[PDB]
Amino acid sequence: EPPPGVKANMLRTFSSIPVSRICKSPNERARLYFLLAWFHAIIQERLRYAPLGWSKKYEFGESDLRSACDTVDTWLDDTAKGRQNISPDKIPWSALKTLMAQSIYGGRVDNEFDQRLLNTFLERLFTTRSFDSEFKLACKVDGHKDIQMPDGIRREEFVQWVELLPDTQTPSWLGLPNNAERVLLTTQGVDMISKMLKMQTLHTTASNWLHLIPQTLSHLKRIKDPLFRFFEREVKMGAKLLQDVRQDLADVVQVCEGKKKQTNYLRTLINELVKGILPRSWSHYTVPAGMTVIQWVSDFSERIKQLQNISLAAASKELKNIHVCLGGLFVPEAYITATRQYVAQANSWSLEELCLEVNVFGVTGLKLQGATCNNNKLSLLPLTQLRWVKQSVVTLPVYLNFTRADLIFTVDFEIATKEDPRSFYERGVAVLC
Amino acid sequence: LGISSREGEEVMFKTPLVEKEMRVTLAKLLAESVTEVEIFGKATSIDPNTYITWIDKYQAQLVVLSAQIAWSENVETALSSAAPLHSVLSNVEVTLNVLADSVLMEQPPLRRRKLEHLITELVHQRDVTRSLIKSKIDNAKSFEWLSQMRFYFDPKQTDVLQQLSIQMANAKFNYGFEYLGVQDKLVQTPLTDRCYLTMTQALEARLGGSPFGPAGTGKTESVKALGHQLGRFVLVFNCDETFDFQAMGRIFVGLCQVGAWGCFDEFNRLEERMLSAVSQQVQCIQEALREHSNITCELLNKQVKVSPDMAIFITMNPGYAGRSNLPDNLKKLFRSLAMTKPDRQLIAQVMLYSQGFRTAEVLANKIVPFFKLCDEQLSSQSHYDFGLRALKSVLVSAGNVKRERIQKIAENLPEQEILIQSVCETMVPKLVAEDIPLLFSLLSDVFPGVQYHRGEMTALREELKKVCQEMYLTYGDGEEVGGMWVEKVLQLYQITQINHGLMMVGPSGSGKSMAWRVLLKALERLEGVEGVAHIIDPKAISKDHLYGTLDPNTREWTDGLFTHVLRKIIDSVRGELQKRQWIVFDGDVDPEWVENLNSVLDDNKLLTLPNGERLSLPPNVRIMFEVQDLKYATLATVSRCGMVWFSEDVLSTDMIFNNFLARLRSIPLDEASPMLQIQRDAATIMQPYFTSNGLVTKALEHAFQLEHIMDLTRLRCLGSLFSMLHQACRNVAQYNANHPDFPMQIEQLERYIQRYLVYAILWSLSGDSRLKMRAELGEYIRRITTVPLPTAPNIPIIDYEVSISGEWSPWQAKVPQIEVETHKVAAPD
Amino acid sequence: MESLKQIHFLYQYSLQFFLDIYHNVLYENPNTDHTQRLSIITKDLFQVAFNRVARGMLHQDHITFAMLLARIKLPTYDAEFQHFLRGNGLTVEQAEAVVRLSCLPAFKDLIAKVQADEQFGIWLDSSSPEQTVPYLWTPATPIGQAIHRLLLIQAFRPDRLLAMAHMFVSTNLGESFMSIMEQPLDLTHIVGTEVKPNTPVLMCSVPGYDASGHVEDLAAEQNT
Ligand SMILES: Nc1ncnc2c1ncn2[C@@H]1O[C@H](COP(=O)(O)OP(=O)(O)OP(=O)(O)O)[C@@H](O)[C@H]1O
Ligand SMILES: Nc1ncnc2c1ncn2[C@@H]1O[C@H](COP(=O)(O)OP(=O)(O)O)[C@@H](O)[C@H]1O
Repeated sequence: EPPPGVKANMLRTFSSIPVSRICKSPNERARLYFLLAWFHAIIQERLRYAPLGWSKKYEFGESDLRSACDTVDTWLDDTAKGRQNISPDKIPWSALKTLMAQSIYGGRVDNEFDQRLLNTFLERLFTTRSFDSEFKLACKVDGHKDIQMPDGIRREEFVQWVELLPDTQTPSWLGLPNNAERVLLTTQGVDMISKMLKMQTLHTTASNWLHLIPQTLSHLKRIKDPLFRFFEREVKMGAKLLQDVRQDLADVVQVCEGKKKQTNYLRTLINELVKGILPRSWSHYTVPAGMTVIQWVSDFSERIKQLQNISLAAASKELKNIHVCLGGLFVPEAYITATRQYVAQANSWSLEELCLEVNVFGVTGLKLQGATCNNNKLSLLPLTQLRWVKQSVVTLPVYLNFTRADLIFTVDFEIATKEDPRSFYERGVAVLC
Repeated sequence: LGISSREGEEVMFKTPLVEKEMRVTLAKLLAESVTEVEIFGKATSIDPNTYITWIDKYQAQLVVLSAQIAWSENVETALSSAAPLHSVLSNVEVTLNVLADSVLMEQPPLRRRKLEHLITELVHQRDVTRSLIKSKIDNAKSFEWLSQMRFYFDPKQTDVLQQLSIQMANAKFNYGFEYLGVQDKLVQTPLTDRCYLTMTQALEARLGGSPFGPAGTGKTESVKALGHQLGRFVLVFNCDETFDFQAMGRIFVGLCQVGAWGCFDEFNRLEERMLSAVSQQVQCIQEALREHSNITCELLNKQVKVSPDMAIFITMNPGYAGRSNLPDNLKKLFRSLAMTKPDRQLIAQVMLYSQGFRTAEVLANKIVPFFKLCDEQLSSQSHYDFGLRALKSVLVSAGNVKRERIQKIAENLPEQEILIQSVCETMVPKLVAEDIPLLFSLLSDVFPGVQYHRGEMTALREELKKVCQEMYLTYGDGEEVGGMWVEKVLQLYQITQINHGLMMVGPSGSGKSMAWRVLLKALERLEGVEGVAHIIDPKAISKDHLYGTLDPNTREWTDGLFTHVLRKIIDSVRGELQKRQWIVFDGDVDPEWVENLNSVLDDNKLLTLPNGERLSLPPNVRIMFEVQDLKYATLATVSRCGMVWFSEDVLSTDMIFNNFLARLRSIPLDEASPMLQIQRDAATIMQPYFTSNGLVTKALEHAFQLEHIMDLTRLRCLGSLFSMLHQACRNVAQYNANHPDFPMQIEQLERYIQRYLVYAILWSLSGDSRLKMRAELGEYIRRITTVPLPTAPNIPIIDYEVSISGEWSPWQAKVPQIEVETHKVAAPD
Repeated sequence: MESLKQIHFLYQYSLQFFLDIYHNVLYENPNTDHTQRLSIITKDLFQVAFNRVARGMLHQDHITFAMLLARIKLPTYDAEFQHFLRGNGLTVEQAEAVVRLSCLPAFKDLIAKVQADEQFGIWLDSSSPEQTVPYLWTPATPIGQAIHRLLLIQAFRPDRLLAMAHMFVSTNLGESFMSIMEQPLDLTHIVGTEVKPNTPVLMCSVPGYDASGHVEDLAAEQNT
């Protein structure tokens, strides 16, 4: 498997590379190999801290690093064929950076935010400044420490430098703000305990869970405006799904109460309910994978209250003023385009020429994960205003879920001056609904 | 003596074996073409009186290649010496302007294709030059110029195959000079450039390239386009389970012997066995040719010589239901690349300028966000596509509508209405009724004003009137009882002109079979061309039966259903090619057989065989699928073909009632005769019921309020009612035959048929339910009906037979209380 | 070692495995006094058994089985040791974990100590609490101490628990007991040592990593 921590993969990378290849002059090659190796290690650990490290869990295997080594070899060999030294400025930094960001480590990258964050790291590392003795590979920890790039010119020094790395590694080496472990190990430790601790009626079960659901989910009541049509469609879907699921659950209750009715579909539904798994028949709006029936019922209660409020307000048109919950809707991209169309009609611009501005349409419920501020100066959301207008900032995603699986809503926020914008991509910032 | 080009751009040899001949001819022609195009390269202002002649003198691939070579030479020379770069930009801009003005006027055949090709090529060249100029480059050999597809020519090169060379980022290829044909040129977008970069890397590394991502984003198209850009003939194979380890080995043997480019559509259903064996084979050949670069290879336990020009390419669509994972030892042998969003705005801009629209930039910048808005807005149906395929189809529709309007009339033609007319042609049909109010309104907010009203082929309308009256079907013209259905028929006629491949979709009882039948017959009448159809049920036979099978021990491919129908078609011994020939599929969807068609419902309409035999669809052929719903279809299936949504309201209740009455009146049960006479009489009796609300529609709609043991569908129970009323007529016929001197008169037949029809509705509708539900339908029938009914206060209406005298009789008259034999108390029967 | 099968489907081991392990740790012991030989082999059996077991195990449990070897280096502390398996200012989770840890007498005073030790409050926010643990709990040995530190980190900062467990393995078997894994597996040496003929060499790979590329290099290495 890929190893744990940066040091392990760095040592394995040096082991894999034959000494007869890396040793050949110009000496610059050796340093660049180390640089490449270091970068690979960060990637090889960022995957372990998804989704913050990478929104999509791409694989970066042996062949990627092998093609990387071939690319570096080709570039340096053709740069100064026959010489014994290349100046720091004469390395084709931009060329290798492009071949890195687009093909080798970007070939499997699809979401442009990840492709943006690969280019950010490549700009951070592959530069002339790498050959400066004061160059820092990254920040070591929050306590005012930095990993100083080794000043040697041989693997016989770089390998030793890698061995002498500190034991107390944290994700801050990777640019993440040392929080994945706070869940990851926090699970594994408990799992560890369980492992050594492992080394040394259907109807009643369903009825206990289904008795109180009717007291949880309330009951819903049902011209050419771009806003009033979409919300009518959405509340129609809400009422349909509400009646379907509630009828199914009540029929399961009657089965448990003893009024026969044990049909095939009801039998399967009971078998799924007792296990606590979400019935696949009800997956009419995207949810986190493996979500439980209890979480589903809570989300359904909240959605029912949301749609009840929406119907009561719309009946009273006024959908520019009535609040919304992005992500709380079933197809929020439809709502976003509905706002686009409403602004286009209300003042008679064309839709293609519009673009969004945001600040703190009134939409609530969002939360900025990986940053915080109160003046549109993001630093490394009780109410939000959105507007559409014709024609030191960071382009962020906004995902419906808490697993960063579905890009739904792109935003451009303004960062505070003292923060490098690059740090906003290494920190894996985004907004969740 | 020459080459008979399919398109018409013929080729004549310089010395009138074959492969060398065509290569030499194309190479010498290319040398002459570049020697001629350097004039326009250096010309300050280009006169069309020489430019169009130069275009006409040579072929599409040749003229594009010559323009590319000259532009690359000019840019490299300008960088070697921002004055000269601005001069090259001005030259290419002038060429683009004269070409874009030339395309406005009509042109002979085989030329406008070349003009479109050169429009695409020149806008690509201008884009590269402008990007280079803005990010100013002073060094000739900087990477930002080295990384683009550069072309070099040296006439000093004695042998006539190697003068042209292509150079890319750390790469040097030689153009194939194999005859590629016209086809079409793809717009150069950033992701196509990324594909070229990585594919070139892999080819220099003796590997293969593996584009992947959502289906329908130019993976196979990018592969084949780059193959054309290197002069290498591209073979696309329709991979699926039918391909065993020996078949793929034979394919690799052929590839290595000929040195062609092996394009593969979907490495996701070869099964792990024939996937791992292929992994072994590709690793073997890759290592062999790596040794060659610094040879014979053991293909299927046979040493075969292998050319350096061969290559492997693996398209895939990971993430979909009908797909399988891969071994890692295979995946390490292919340089992967993810494609998810080809830049549509630039594509639309270049295509519209290729057609020559006045405001092509504005049309593209409007049409692309229109697609995005509509995709984000409309309901999440199971067959809505708005991806790249829909954009290409609507753009080609816009081009054809421009041509039609020009022929109707020239330089002041409105073009927004053309776009609206194309969108309504190809995008409106797939919509559900609830999605009509949104989409049109969206078109109001992307194209304000420019209101459009559809034409009409009234000749087809009258022919449809004639056949629809012939087949005892009701006919309308847009708003009458027969309006919606015939309107959908004209919609299908419009769609079959574009999408060679189509899906009629909707719930059962919509009229899809009737729709395409009436359209085939009407087109046959209108154009006087035999409209021939072949109906196939996919699941009713095995997939192997559907497509056929290869014996494992010799070359004998037993044809299946679809393959045999095709082989008969392209054989055309009976002049089948001179007939409107349709293959109609009727069943349900399963990827296991659907995605084997993915290479014949797509721009490159062609499927392959395990033997390597290739079958293309002739132009007249159309493929059509009649389907209920699309619950189990990948995005590829939806994107491959156009849609027609036959909602449940395409046939009103009165429509089927009138069809039943017409069939009753016209054709007899045995084929005014006696049977016909009683049929017409009975139709007269029940005429106030088989129409509008009446009683039959009321009962039919009431039937869906009651519980059933199976799914109540309107058309099932209504066919039941029709059949048992046919039996009512047969009963009257038997009664008349029973009295050869006292035939039934109107005063008896009226009572008989009225009571029979009431009983028929009441039973046929509630034909499968519990006793209480049948009683409930009886109560409904009592409430609505006008016929007299039994006066028993508590006997259900279902408990009465209709006497041949036309009088109700309780069933208790037919249940004798008998005493069976003691010999046979409970014996069988 | 045979009880490992409860955790995974790959954790299948034979008696020949242990026979080979003991045969090599005996004949190939790094040493000539009898007591010296016995002490050295007592350490070497643990070391070689851990190495051989965990070179064919996934990383998430490389600590796990290792610590169970430290279960059988114990004088004995079972009564308080088996608590953290029984049960599974401050936060709710920390509060309940601490109250459950208070069942044992040794930490019975924590209810007062955490109230008095403000430096403990600061240590709760330490970046590396395992490296510096306060002792809020009548002799005490290094191993008993390390067990107490494991229990404390479980109660308070379980996020770093896996780290502190390593130190416990160091407290009994050595700091270098685990350091043999953070390196590339020298396939030539292990193949020449442990793999006799008739022993099939299984290379199992987590998805996304191919093992074959290693062995081919070995085939290139040995010129075989
Ligand atoms: N426009 C029409 N006018 C009158 N009768 C019609 C019309 N369209 C269809 N019908 C009748 O409706 C019945 C069902 O239509 P059709 O035979 O076309 O089925 P279909 O399209 O194959 O149905 P399915 O979707 O259930 O597979 C047939 O009796 C057909 O004659
Ligand atoms: N750059 C482009 N401009 C216009 N249309 C394109 C472009 N690239 C691809 N297309 C269209 O996209 C479709 C999908 O091509 P393909 O890669 O074969 O799909 P798949 O391989 O997923 O079946 C083709 O029909 C092609 O016409």
